Amino acid sequence: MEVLDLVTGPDSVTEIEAFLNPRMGQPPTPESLTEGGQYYGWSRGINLATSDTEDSPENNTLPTWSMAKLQLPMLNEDLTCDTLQMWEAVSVKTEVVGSGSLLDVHGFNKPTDTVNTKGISTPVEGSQYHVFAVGGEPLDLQGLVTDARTKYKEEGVVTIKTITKKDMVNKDQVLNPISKAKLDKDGMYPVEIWHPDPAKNENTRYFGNYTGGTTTPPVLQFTNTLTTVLLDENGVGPLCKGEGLYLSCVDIMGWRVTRNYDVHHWRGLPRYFKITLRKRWVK
Amino acid sequence: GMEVLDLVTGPDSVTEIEAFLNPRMGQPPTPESLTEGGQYYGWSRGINLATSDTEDSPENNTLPTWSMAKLQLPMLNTLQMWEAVSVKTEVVGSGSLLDVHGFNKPTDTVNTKGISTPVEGSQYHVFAVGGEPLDLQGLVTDARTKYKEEGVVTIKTITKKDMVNKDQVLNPISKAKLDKDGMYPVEIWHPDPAKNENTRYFGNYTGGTTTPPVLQFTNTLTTVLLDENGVGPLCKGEGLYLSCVDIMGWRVTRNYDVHHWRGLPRYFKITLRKRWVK
Amino acid sequence: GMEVLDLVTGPDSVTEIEAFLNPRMGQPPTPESLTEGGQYYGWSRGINLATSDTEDSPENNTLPTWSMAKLQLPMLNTLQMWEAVSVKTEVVGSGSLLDVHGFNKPTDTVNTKGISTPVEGSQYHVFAVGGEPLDLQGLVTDARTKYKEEGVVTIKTITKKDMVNKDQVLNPISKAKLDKDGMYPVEIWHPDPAKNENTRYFGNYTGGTTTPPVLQFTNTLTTVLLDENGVGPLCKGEGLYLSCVDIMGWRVTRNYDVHHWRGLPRYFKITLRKRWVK
Amino acid sequence: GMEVLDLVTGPDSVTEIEAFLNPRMGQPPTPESLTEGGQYYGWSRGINLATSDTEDSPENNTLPTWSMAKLQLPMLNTLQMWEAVSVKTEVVGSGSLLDVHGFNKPTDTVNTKGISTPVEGSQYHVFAVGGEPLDLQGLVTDARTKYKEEGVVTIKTITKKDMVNKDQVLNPISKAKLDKDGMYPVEIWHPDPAKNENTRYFGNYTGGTTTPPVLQFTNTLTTVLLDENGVGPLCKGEGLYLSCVDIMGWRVTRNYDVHHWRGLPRYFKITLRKRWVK
Amino acid sequence: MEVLDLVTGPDSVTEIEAFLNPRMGQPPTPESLTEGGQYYGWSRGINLATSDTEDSPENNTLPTWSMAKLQLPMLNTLQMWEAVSVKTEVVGSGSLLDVHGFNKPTDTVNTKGISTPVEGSQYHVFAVGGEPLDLQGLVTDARTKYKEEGVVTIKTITKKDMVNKDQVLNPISKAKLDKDGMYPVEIWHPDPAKNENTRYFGNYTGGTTTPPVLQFTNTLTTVLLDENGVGPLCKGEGLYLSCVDIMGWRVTRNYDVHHWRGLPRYFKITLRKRWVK
Ligand SMILES: CC(=O)N[C@@H]1[C@@H](O[C@@H]2O[C@H](CO)[C@H](O)[C@H](O[C@]3(C(=O)O)C[C@H](O)[C@@H](NC(C)=O)[C@H]([C@H](O)[C@H](O)CO)O3)[C@H]2O)[C@H](O)[C@@H](CO)O[C@H]1O
Ligand SMILES: CC(=O)N[C@@H]1[C@@H](O[C@@H]2O[C@H](CO)[C@H](O)[C@H](O[C@]3(C(=O)O)C[C@H](O)[C@@H](NC(C)=O)[C@H]([C@H](O)[C@H](O)CO)O3)[C@H]2O)[C@H](O)[C@@H](CO)O[C@H]1O
Ligand SMILES: CC(=O)N[C@@H]1[C@@H](O[C@@H]2O[C@H](CO)[C@H](O)[C@H](O[C@]3(C(=O)O)C[C@H](O)[C@@H](NC(C)=O)[C@H]([C@H](O)[C@H](O)CO)O3)[C@H]2O)[C@H](O)[C@@H](CO)O[C@H]1O
Ligand SMILES: CC(=O)N[C@H]1[C@H]([C@H](O)[C@H](O)CO)O[C@@](O[C@@H]2[C@@H](O)[C@H](O)O[C@H](CO)[C@@H]2O)(C(=O)O)C[C@@H]1O
Ligand SMILES: CC(=O)N[C@H]1[C@H]([C@H](O)[C@H](O)CO)O[C@@](O[C@@H]2[C@@H](O)[C@H](O)O[C@H](CO)[C@@H]2O)(C(=O)O)C[C@@H]1O
Repeated sequence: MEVLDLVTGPDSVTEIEAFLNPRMGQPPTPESLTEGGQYYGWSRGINLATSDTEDSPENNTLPTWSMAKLQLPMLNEDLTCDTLQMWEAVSVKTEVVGSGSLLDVHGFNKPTDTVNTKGISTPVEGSQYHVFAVGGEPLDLQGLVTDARTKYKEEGVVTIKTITKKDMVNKDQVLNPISKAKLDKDGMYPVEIWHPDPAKNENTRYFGNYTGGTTTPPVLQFTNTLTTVLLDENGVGPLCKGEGLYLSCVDIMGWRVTRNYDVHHWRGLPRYFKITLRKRWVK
Repeated sequence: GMEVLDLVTGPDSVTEIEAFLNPRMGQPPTPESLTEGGQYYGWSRGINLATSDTEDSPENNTLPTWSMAKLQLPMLNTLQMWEAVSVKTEVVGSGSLLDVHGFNKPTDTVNTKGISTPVEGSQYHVFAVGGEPLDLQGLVTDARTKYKEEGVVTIKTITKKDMVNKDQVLNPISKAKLDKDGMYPVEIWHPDPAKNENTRYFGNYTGGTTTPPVLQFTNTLTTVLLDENGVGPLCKGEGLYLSCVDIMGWRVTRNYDVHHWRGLPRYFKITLRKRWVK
Repeated sequence: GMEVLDLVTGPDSVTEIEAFLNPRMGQPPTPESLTEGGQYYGWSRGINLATSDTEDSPENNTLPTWSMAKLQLPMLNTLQMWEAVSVKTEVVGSGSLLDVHGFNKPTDTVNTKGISTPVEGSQYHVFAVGGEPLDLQGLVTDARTKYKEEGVVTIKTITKKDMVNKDQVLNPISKAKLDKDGMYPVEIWHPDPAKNENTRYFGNYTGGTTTPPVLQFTNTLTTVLLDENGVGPLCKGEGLYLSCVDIMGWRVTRNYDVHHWRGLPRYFKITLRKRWVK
Repeated sequence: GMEVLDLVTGPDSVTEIEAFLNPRMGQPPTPESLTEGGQYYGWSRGINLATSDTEDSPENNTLPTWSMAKLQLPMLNTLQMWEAVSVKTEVVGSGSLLDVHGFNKPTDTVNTKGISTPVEGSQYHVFAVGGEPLDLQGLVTDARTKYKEEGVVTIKTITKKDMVNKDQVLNPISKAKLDKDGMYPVEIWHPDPAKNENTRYFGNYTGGTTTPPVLQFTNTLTTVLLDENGVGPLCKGEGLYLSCVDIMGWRVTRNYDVHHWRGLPRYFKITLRKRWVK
Repeated sequence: MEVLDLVTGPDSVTEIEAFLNPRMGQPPTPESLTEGGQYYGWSRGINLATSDTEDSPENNTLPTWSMAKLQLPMLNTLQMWEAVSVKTEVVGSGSLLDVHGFNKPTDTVNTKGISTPVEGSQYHVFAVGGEPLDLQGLVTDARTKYKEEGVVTIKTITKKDMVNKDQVLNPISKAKLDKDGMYPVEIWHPDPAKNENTRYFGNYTGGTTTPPVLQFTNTLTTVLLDENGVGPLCKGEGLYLSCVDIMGWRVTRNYDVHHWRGLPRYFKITLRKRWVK
């Protein structure tokens, strides 16, 4: 596809906005705060392997990618025309919202004074993972796991086996080019399995960062003044195939730890996107 | 006026205004008495914990809230509006955290020796300048938290209904405006990125329980408030809104590790210019 | 006086001055004897703790204070004034903190072995250059602190009244000028961002109890002192004021974990030019 | 290709090539079986310790080695040479470290509860792109270390003599070239700054035992390979050499705290252009 | 003194490279790996004060400055060599990934885990100049009893015991870095009041278990030109290189004895001829 001039005139530039809620493990329903809804925004209690050969994590303990497909206004009455128009994503203002909520240290988590069961309710700490992507097609994913022996459920999550129809091999602990997918569904692709594929994603921009550890302080910045440029080295942004715009993210802040056997629950926060798009002539 | 035209020139077309906003960590400014509660001013009262998974009832004086002030600008009225161009802002008093001679939990607890443990832990710094109140989006750790009905503005104050599970993520129904000082808890109310077209805000968060506080201060740094089109916040009816919160962490007492939030005041010096509008 | 005109040119229109400011951590320069107290020079004396929630009286020699110097510039005299354009400044001696062979609390307390624990903890670095004394704003951890009435300048020295609860936040009445070396405690007195129009200051704070100290030093870094209008500090009566504090942390003794503050000296090389004024 | 001339223009004068290099932490790619050792691929085998000050014999499968690949470029032949202009490189799979549901040493060892401790500790990230093998300089912690003679390339492999005490600092005799994947230990062999005129390398090291691993990844970052004269690596005989190591830290088992190194693969996309040379 | 135009023509630019090995305490000889050579690149075991008034560190426990004076091509309106830029790198941080030795183990309860890697206080300084690096003395404790022979200390220069002012800035306590492996880094610091003809760059990170951090690349150039566009000028065609690169300590299994670790530093200096008057 040959990229030409920018389209000018009325309605040649648009802005669209969306929020993507986190997918930490507990689904949005049931809504009742006594039936599981109290865990929404969190995972359920992380369950551990029982031996070196028996690692069966429950689906509601595994954070998954958030995604949304936004439909843009149709540009072309006739797709057989020599020159067409496409929506081009120029820039995005993105923000992770709600870090202030982590200042709640008055709850019933493991307390900081364990002798007297006093102090404060230990705040969310530990491993953090923040990735976002904006593209004109689904985010391309590359599988890679800690342990190819992990017995993921066959129903309820998309894993390497879901794609290949075969058990994971040892190569899946490093880069196995066979283990590929596309982020085409919200709350289904575990982030411990599926990574942005650097060998593809020519029409997507992604930005990720990881900080590990168990008690690591979470850090976050937020402003409405920061614009992320989406143009490539040739001045071209993601081009929206069939007017579809794909937003993908995950924003893990760490864990809270309960007073019962140090059970951990992942915490995620929602992410806002405001994308500026312009019309581009293409051949 | 929504259409922004040329900058106004001539006598008194530019103005500077300055203000300090004191922190609102939980203890109110009065009683002033250093025996009857005033000794906690600049701090929260001792943080009280939930008694079970379903019983979390924090006291109002344990919850840091947003600071805000609405400043009146010179009378003006093709109309003119005041436009905020830039701000010099500074959090004052970090040197006071070098007081390690007090009666906090000591660093050597066996012998009651060492130094008085200085302020440490979770830190939160946000400031905003706009031409209308800061737009707020509610999001909480726990939708079951039983906040007081009087003395604080919470999600239930706005919706007239109990919080729902969606309030633990982004629920577009849970919105407010920062229109009162010392009333909106920072654990509930966040800058709304979907609004605030006429406000600039800047925030950062560092968590943990014993994290060293970090702060820089200088009178040489200017924050530009102009947007991508070169236009700053425009002051509706000549009102300028300043908002902030500056939490440095907690001190911990010698009695059951009781934690008190510490906040510090923020200085603002805002430069404004008159703008023609239609 | 107030109107700033062109730069002066010709013979001796530019000058450079250099000075070092030694730290003022609590022990004075005298007595010099290494067995009568002089061995603590560059350090505070042992930090003394409050005996109750209402009895906190730190000794003056345990409180770090601001360093300052007023330097006389060449005589002058429309009128001319000296203008400070830039400064090269450096904190010297961080390599001395690599002495881990002393008699501090050892890293293996089971066998009393390992190394002598190096200086760690809270760090505070501020410097200023101006044409008049640094303007100070008081703010304390605890308005009940019983600072000594002799040998130190505190809020009560200025107001002639006991501190009030507002002194734990921003109280505009509690102001002073840094006009004496080794007299203004850094846990009380902060650069005032509401004044200091003729001074530039730069500060940073890192808290905690065991935080690793960090420092960079080079002779290749120039700090520009010109304001947004291209005008540096103007030296009133040909006096240049240098102010600083550079706290590296504490060392800890083998006797009940007694802490001593450590400070380091700061070098200043200021470039000045003559300015025509009206 | 000593004298560098103009860039070649016209059809097929620019090319891009991509490759991934898998880590070489110690366990080879085969046997593939997940019950015969294949379950350790991407990791080292369990690190074995010295039995005394004079007996340090690490097993080859416990020692991370350099990854490398030689890529063949399009045939070319005033001659032409391929010139590497820039590279986009990324370390893939940091999200996999969010698996804390396995059978590692648990976070609560008192009750054997909590989560499976994630990978932590020392991290080492180096990559290089050149027109010939990466030049290596030997330097070790301990010249007395008894490395295996077969299966690894060590200083003794090169010199045919035991290591000397100078091998613990810079000994210019101890040099090699990175000409084989999975053979040169990263604890022995470092990029040689005195050579590598036709290679660019970029390395960083973070030590410690429980240090949190940190990684950024994006497809938007380009690394320029051009030198100060605007010339990138020139590919001798149309061969492009890629080299790397990406150690994330260790996992720790529930059996005597046995540590296993973890490595991650690195992606490279190199842009190359034809250059006239004489 | 008066700096004129750059010199043009054949051989008007030159490049010199050198490596400076660390001077952590154990000298290069004896070379034998059973007679002390096994500590080369390290200090010997740090020895502690026995009282508040008795602190006597052994010379081989004290890291000292590395330095080299390099001879430049003969020259002689006169000409001088001018140092324009330097590429510098600390080599061997990968060696700190050896956690298979006999250090204090990470699991001390069972004596298992890994051999604890080098951690703690780190100090990285380098300098390039046309004369010896000017040094300013400043110590933790003016009562420290350094050896009179084998190290250059404040007493070596002044001929008198240290005074309390030596714990802060005492202008009397000055020296020049004119010898390799002799000037303790805990005593001697770059003097910001001198060094008009040298550029130096230093950083310090303290603590006892702090993770060491290091970056290395052959793509980074440090400019040596001052604010007027003039680099260090080499007096008598001598170029001075100075450095120290301390990575932390290793800790043994015997009473937590600490040994400092240093790494070597590479320098590649670009110089040009300058007309001077
Ligand atoms: C209810 C029960 O026992 N269910 C069994 C399953 O165990 C549950 O598995 C999930 C993961 O799928 C979690 O680990 C559960 O732990 C929690 C949870 O619900 O998330 C952790 C919470 O911190 C805890 N809440 C409180 C307030 O203590 C919560 C409660 O204890 C229970 O929800 C109350 O009933 O538990 C864990 O319970 C198990 O996966 C399944 C398969 O064998 O068998 C179920 O019976
Ligand atoms: C005085 C009292 O017991 N009041 C009861 C309430 O308890 C108080 O609740 C507040 C929060 O609203 C704080 O947790 C109080 O703790 C402190 C405080 O006043 O902030 C913590 C201080 O560190 C402590 N100071 C010292 C020097 O010890 C202080 C004192 O102990 C008391 O203030 C002295 O009276 O307490 C806490 O006391 C409780 O919320 C209420 C139940 O509805 O009942 C009140 O009677
Ligand atoms: C000498 C004495 O006991 N004086 C009493 C005062 O106590 C002193 O107060 C100062 C603060 O003003 C310090 O805390 C002193 O602690 C030190 C010191 O001199 O700094 C701490 C040193 O680490 C310690 N040095 C050694 C090597 O042990 C030092 C020595 O113990 C003494 O200096 C030797 O005499 O002490 C502290 O001693 C006190 O303020 C006053 C009121 O009660 O009464 C004084 O008599
Ligand atoms: C699941 C488990 O315990 N895995 C161990 C593994 C097994 O104990 C063993 O392979 C079963 O036969 O042992 C590991 O440690 C190795 C030693 O057993 C071997 O002697 O030497 C190896 C180094 O060459 C290594 O130290 C292993 O196989 O890697 C450690 C592992 O956690
Ligand atoms: C392998 C080992 O234990 N190495 C020790 C070493 C030996 O104990 C000793 O050299 C063999 O006799 O001792 C070291 O400690 C030294 C002291 O023994 C010596 O008295 O003084 C030295 C300082 O000048 C040093 O402290 C050593 O030789 O460095 C420590 C080493 O780990």
